[PDB]
Amino acid sequence: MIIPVRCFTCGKIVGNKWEAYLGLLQAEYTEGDALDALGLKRYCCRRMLLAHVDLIEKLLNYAPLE
Amino acid sequence: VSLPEELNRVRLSRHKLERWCHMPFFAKTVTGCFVRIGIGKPVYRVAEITGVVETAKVYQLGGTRTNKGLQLRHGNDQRVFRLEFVSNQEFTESEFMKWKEAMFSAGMQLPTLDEINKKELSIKEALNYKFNDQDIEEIVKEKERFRKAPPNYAMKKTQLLKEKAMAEDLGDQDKAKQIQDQLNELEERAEALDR
Amino acid sequence: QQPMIYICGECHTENEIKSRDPIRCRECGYRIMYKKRTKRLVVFDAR
Ligand SMILES: [Zn+2]
Ligand SMILES: [Zn+2]
Repeated sequence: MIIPVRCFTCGKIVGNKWEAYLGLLQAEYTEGDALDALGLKRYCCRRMLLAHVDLIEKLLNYAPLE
Repeated sequence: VSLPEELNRVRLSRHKLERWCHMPFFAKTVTGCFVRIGIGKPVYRVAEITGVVETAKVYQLGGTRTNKGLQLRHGNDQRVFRLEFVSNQEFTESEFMKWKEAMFSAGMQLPTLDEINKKELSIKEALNYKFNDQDIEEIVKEKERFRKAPPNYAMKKTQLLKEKAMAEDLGDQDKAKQIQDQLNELEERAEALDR
Repeated sequence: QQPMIYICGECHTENEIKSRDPIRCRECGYRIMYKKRTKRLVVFDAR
């Protein structure tokens, strides 16, 4: 529902990289290049950004008030 | 009645009036108490609550909003007032003496102490009044009368209601008005979502 | 002196509901309303 804070297997902080990864994908980069541009060497930490689903948006659509 | 402390007991502050904006018997429980209406520089004048009136101007008072007036009178000078100008300050000695002098000049006999004693209980008993009767319907109707509909979560419900009314109504002008209102509501919702 | 404040369903407006009273919002009028969080010492361990 939200990007984790750390890679389950490794432990490297990955939570602070979701917005950057999205920006890099948006401008021109491709995933395979954006991932190493952020500095994710081990394939264990890449699954965090590739596989992660972003449901928090759908959750925010149900605004309590206004 | 010659003391200010006893006279402040029935003073209707600005925080208490917010809980009876639509309660019935407003002309019975309110009529009799005194308020510190602000005239405007820091001088205040106490006036008697003769009755209740309704102004054509709609104003918001903090969270809620009411357009009802208050026909007050200070000895002989009377005019329309509003519930927003009332202050929460208690009757000072100077204002108490000014009110006593105004009453004596106007010839209105000062209300007896027992009168205030038996009237102050009216607000107390009305506050804890159980809403078992069919008053909530009138309260909600009055609130929605001035309170605009789109706010805030009823956008989809309002749109569905408008569509249903338009479909039911076979008139052309009513159908066009309903369609226009629905389109405006949809556009406003789209704008809010984009923002 | 706690009148058991509630939260309207769609208005998301507070209401004062006491015992032996109908469950409705002060405005509009709906039949759903949730409670407000407790005031107790809700303490978690970030474990
Ligand atoms: Zn990893
Ligand atoms: Zn209601």
